[PDB]
Order: sequence, then C-alpha cells, then structure tokens
Amino acid sequence: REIVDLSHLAFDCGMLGRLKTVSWTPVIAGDSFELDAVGALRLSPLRRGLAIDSKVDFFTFYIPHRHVYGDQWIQFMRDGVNAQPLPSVTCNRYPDHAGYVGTIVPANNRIPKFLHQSYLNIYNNYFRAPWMPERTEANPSNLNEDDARYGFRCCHLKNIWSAPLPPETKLAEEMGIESNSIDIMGLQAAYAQLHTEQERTYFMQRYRDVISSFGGSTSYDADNRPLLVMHTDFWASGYDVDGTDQSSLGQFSGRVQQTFKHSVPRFFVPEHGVMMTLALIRFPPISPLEHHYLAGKSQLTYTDLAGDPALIGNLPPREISYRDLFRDGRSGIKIKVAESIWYRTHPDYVNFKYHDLHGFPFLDDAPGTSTGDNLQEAILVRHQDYDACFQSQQLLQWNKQARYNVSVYRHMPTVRDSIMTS
Amino acid sequence: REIVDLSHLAFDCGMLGRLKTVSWTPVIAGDSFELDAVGALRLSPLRRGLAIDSKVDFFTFYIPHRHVYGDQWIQFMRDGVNAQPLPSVTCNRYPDHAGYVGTIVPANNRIPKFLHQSYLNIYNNYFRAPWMPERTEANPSNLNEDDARYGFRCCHLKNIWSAPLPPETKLAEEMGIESNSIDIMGLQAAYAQLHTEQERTYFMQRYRDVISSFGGSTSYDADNRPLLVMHTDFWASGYDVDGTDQSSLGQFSGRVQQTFKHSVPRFFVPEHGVMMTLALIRFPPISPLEHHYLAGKSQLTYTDLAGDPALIGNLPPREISYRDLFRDGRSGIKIKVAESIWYRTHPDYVNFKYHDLHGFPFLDDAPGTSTGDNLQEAILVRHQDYDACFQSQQLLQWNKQARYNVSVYRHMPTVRDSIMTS
Amino acid sequence: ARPGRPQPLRGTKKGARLWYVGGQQF
Amino acid sequence: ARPGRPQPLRGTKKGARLWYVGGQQF
DNA sequence: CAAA
DNA sequence: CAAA
DNA sequence: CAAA
DNA sequence: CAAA
Repeated sequence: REIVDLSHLAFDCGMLGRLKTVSWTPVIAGDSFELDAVGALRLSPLRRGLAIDSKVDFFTFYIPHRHVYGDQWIQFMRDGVNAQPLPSVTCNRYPDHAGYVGTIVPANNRIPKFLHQSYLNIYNNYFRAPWMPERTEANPSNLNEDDARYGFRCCHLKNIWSAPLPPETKLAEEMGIESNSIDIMGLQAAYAQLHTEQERTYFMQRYRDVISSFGGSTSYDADNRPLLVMHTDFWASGYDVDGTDQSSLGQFSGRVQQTFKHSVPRFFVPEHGVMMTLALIRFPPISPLEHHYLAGKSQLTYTDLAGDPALIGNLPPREISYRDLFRDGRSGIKIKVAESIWYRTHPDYVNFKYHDLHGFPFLDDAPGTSTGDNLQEAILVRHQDYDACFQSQQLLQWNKQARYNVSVYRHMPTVRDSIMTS
Repeated sequence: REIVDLSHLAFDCGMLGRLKTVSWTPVIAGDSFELDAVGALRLSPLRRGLAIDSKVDFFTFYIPHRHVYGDQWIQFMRDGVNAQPLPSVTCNRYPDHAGYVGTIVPANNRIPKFLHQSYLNIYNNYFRAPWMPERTEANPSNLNEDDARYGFRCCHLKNIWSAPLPPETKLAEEMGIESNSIDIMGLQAAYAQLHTEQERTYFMQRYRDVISSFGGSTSYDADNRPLLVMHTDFWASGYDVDGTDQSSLGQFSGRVQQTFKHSVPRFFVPEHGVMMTLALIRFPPISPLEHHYLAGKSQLTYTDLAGDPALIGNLPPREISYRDLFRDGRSGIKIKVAESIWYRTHPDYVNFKYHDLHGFPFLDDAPGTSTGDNLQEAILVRHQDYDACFQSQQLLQWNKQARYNVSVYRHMPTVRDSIMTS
Repeated sequence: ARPGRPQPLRGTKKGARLWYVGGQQF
Repeated sequence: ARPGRPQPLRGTKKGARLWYVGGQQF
C-alpha cells in the first residue's frame, strides 16, 4: 500500500447555466482516494461595475465502472486476463466536443464510456427536475454543439417560478358515485389513496425516496446512482477597475475573481471506477420584469390577501402563468404553485431602468421568453441570457485555474518493478 | 413503531442431502426483524443402534423483493397505488410440489415468485459448487418430483473426493515459442498471466471474490446475492432403545433426537422482502469401500511417498479417478487433486464387514456409483444412498418440530385503526 | 446444540389487539 | 470561499520513483 | 430533508 | 536516489 | 478465509 | 381490554 501522487493543475472555463466536469480520476477497487482542490474562479470581463455575485457549486462523485459497463463489466473483471475488451463510445469529429466530460476528443474521436455515462447518471440523479425527461443520449455524438462543449443545462436557483410543483400535479381528484348515494367508507379510502399519490408526485418520484419514506435505505447500487462524495459552494466576488483616461474617467469594469478550496475527505474506493468533479456557476434570477404576485392579480379576493390559515391548508394548488409574474411573462407557460405561497416568500426587485442596461447579470427578459411556451425550457438556465453583460467571452462566460492535489494509497508495484524483468 | 408477534411453530421433514426451507416471513422496508427458533430435530427410526451423528445446518437469509422482481419491482413500488400487480409463478398440480420453499401449493397452483427465485438465488450463491451449472429453473413447475418436494441437493461434506479442484483446472500452460528462440521476457508475463487465471479458477470464480481480491468490497445488491443473516449448526445425537422380547432381546434401535436453538440477532430490514430460513442435514461420507490413496497406487514413486517439499510446491495438480480411492470406484470419474494432498489428510475407516449391514448411515457403495461417470452427480448428496438404513421413512429421512419466536417492530396501524372508518 | 430431552411444543403465543369479534369469546 | 487575492499556480509536484532515463537528467 |  |  |  |  503506497502513495501515488496524482496532483495536477487545470485551467478551465464554461457557460453560465451549464454543468462542466473539471477533473476526473480513474480509481481501482481498494484505492483510498483523497482530493484537495484549491484555486480561483473568475468571469469574463464585465461591461459595468459589479452588481451581484454568482453562486459557484463544486461536486465530486464516485461512479463504479459497473454502473456504466453493466453486467458486461462484471464479466470483464471475472474473465480477467481474457475478458472481451470494454467498448468505447463516439464523439463528433471536433476537439472540443468532449468538454462536458473534461477532455479533448482524442485522436480517434472516441472516449471511454464511463466518462460519458457517468456524466449522464450524475445529471439524471441530481441535476434535472425529477419530472423532466430523463437524459438518455447514447453516445457523446448524439449530443448537440452547446451541450457537448459546455455541459448540460441545470435549473435556475429555486424561486416561485423556477421551482414550481411538478406540472402533472393533481388539481382535483374525482371519485365514482352511484346515482343517489355515496360510499362514505369508500370516500375514505379514496382520500387515503390520493394521499399516497400526492406524497409521490410531490417528493417521492425516485425509488430511493419512496423506500426512505418507509424508513428504509438503499445502496447506491440499488438504483445505480453516482455517489455524491463532496459538495462545496461559494459566492464569487471581486472588484471594480476605475477608468482613468479623458473619456473612460468615471467608468468602471467589474473583475469577478474569487479564490476557493474544495476538499474531499479520504475516501475508500470499493470497486474500480471514476472520481468525477464538476462545477456549476449561476446567477440568481433577478429580473426588472418580475413583480409580486399580488400586484399582478386583478381581482384581489379574500382567499388571496387575507391569508386565512383555515384556507391555506385545505385548498388545491393554484394554476398561474408566467404572465402573472412578469410584465412580458409568456402566458402559455403554466405553473402550479402552492396557495398563498406569495406570502411565504418575497421577490427580488430591480427598478425597470436597469431593463436595457448592458452589463448587469439580470434577466432583462422574462424567463424562457425565447424558448417558447415550454416550461422546462424556461426553468433551465439559458446561458445566452447573459451574453449581454460580458465585454468579450474569449474564455466563455466564466473560467477558472486551480491545482488539484490528489493523494491515493493503492496496491501498486513500483515503476522499477514494472520495468525490471528479473 | 410497534411490536408485531409473528411467533409460530412448524412441523417439518425432508430427505438427507436436500436443502429445505423451514420458515419464510415477509418483511417491509423499515422492519426490525428478530428471530429465535428453538425445537428438536430427529431422523426416521433406524435399523440398528446409533453409528454416527448427522451435521445439521440452519440458515437465515434476507432477500429484497427487488432481487426477485427486478426493475419491475422498482416500478411496482414507485407507481405505488397504481403499479401493475406483481406476477406469480407456477407449480405442478400437486400439494407437495412447493415444499422446497416451505409451503403447500395453494389452491390455484401458483406461489409468489420471491419464494421461488429466492430459493434459487440462495442455492446458486452458497450451496452449489462455483463450477457447477448455475440453477436457472424459471418456474416451480420446471422442477422435478424430488426437488420440488424436498429441496435441491447440496454437496457432501468436503473431503478429498467431494471437494476436488474445479474440473477445468489447468494442468499445463502452453506458451508460443519461435523456432530456435524464446522470449524470456515474454515467458515472464506468461507466468504472471497464468497466475491471474489460476487465482480465479481456484477461488475467484464469483465477481465479489475477485473484487475482494483487490481489497475492495461489494454490496449484496452488486451481484444480487441473498444476504446471509445467520448460520448455526450442530451434531444430532440420541439414544438406543433396547429390545426386550424373546426374539428382540439383544437388539437395539437408534432414535436420533437432538434439541437446538437457532437465534437471529435483531436485524434491520432496509427494503421490502423475505426472511427465509432453511435447514440441511447430512451424514459424513464414510465408506467401507474407500482406502488411503497411497494404498491404491501400484507403483509408489518418490514423488508420492517422499513428501519432498521442493516438489510438493511446484508440481501441477494430479488427475486421479475414483477408482484410485474406492475398490468399486468408478474410473470414468476424474478429479484433479493437489499434489501430496493425501499427506495433508487422513480418510475415515470402516471395516468392510459393515459393507452389507443394513442400518448404518455409511456409503456402502462408492460415491456416485449409480449416477454414471458424472462428477457433479457423485459430489452432490444422493439421498437414496440412505434409504437403506431407515426402518420406515413415514416422515422421510429426517423431520423436526420447532417453535419460531419472531418479534418485528414496524410502522403498522392497529387492527382497530384498520377496521374503524371514523 | 442444546442438551435437554425433547419437549412437546406449546402455544403459538405480544403487542396490541388483533381479534375483534363483538365482545368476549373464550 | 477563500479570502486571499488570486495567486498564479506553481509546480505539478510524493511516493517512489517514476522516471528512469539512464541516469541524472535535470 | 415527507419541515412526515 | 537501483524507492536496489 | 487468496491460510494472498 | 375500544390496545378508545
């Protein structure tokens, strides 16, 4: 059992809303993996001074090769020195089209499946809304321009419109009645049954959550889910550079630039696999076009304003449209919110005047205003919404430079032992 | 969280070599299951006095319904009150043809899959020789008379002939050579490679064992294996009943009759499933027809007798036939043993005279002497080999009566709460 | 392995109530 | 979140030997 | 995070 | 640096 | 039970 | 035994 120093530095960059891999390391069953990443994160030069900080999220997952390669892997390992070589997957014939999984597309335009499948699995088990279509892309070449290079899009920071109730949420439960009578005992079960359905719809869409519900547990191997080993996050701040020449004097450019550590406590790697670490930069969804729900309603009813408890706990959800939340709110986008939820949270305010001011990372256009009457598309972060405020994405929206200190104890003959025959 | 008393008694019986289920209890994710089984085990009346005791093995496994029902289960659970009802499997149109899984074939000749699949899984993951064909029987009706009623056969207690080296064991490794030269550096890898192959052949045929080999681990969910919760065992002794009448005076009948406890420490049931407990009675494979290997060899060589270390550690395995171990040893049965293994173990002796004495649980006929030149068939316990010594299998070879005290804490409304509407 | 000489089994007998039948039945 | 003002990254630098090249090479 |  |  |  |  000896130390293998896999420390290495990395220079990266990506688009706002998209999730990018920043460092992946292959591990072996028996490995004791430790990772201390430290460095600084920045964003392409801004147009004006600094407005608000971006929330940066770093993740480190562990994925058994078995999760990727399936039973085909168990054999690979079982057959040992005979095993049918594991198949690789395909990327498009472009260098960058492998980015989402932290690597340049190799000479042969094909990268190892575990990189690709892991990225998916990670995305489907933690980043997409449980109700959104599960990402299934077979190969890195079924991926489109933006995705393959920048990573999949993730959800905006949770707020009233970005974190609604799953669209298929029941708004009424019908129960069969005879013609002149009703089974009150049936009506009973009816409700109970509804309950089980809601419990699920609301927060138990994933198998594990259902089991946990009974007060049980589930190995990560049960539903084949990446293992979240470590998750840190922080706010990216910086400074303004002052203009000093005849015409620039009195102008300011914001240079976001935050240092940070992302430490992963010693971890025991039970089976051969990959340790993937990804980042995700986002800006809180501030919009000069959003207003308090109550300022929007035209006919203010008791059931709205009053905030009568008796009601708030027994009414069904409420279907409202983005129109109800933004002046330019797309009306075709319907979201189901919880009653009087506008009394459980206050929205951020931006004087309209910032509306057309190039340079602030605000949503100067009602969310999903150019994706169509599609909710999911509105909820996921459209990185173009930001092209506006950057002086020049020569390094995309953001970028970072960090040193990844990695120490791994493992059964490994010494290089000498490898090169020496006798 | 309340106590549910599932204590219950059971009266059973079965054939010698076969593995029978004695008590299965369904559990729910969240259940805390505890089992204390106590009772006595006996064997049908013997012909003569008692000769030797039988080793009784009790097992208690836990099998998630997920292992049985597959992804089809995850949905069942996910869909909740909608889920497509789980399918049952088929048994033959006979009451007893469900025995192996502790139950009378129900009115509709179909029992729940988890019972059947679990029995298989248990059998394939712990009872069959790793090299023997994996049991795959789809339904309890693909099972034959004996099996379905008595349980699958298991392996005789390990000895020189019942526990040989996997039949496909390499006896020589060939390496490609040019015509006048040999790559000594290649010859090197060649050996190494062989090693990995042997390591596997010998004791790493199962995926888990391979991983463990690297110094890793594997959830029971990784290779979908039953979880061995508890395993006890004991020797079944009893007494002789003396003959007292004119002709019986001086005769004796052996009444094996051993009491026993089989306790299972509190166990946390993470997912809905089954707790199955099975038993296995066997007699040590004593035969008046077996002899010391060395007494058999005709030409005693240094390499045999000497026991020279230098040799014993570097020679390849040895192929010998049952003929070499028994007088009536079937010569078509070839087993590969380890060199000088006859010096690492001494065989049991029975004066031939007991050869044709009805009443002793010995193998009065060389193992697998009526199954043909098939090794596996010789190794597995043929229960007919014993019909000979029992006065009357009115309750098969053995039988037992025990009380299974079971206490389970679980989220469970009270019967009142179930029957009361308001 | 338990020493004792084989005893016949007794009652199949705890938590809360199970059998509601209208009143007391022995 | 770490306070400091951004520093340029240094060396990619441990266990036993890795590079055999025939002798010493700087 | 069933603020079960 | 024979991580001999 | 790698009596690795 | 309202395990009210």
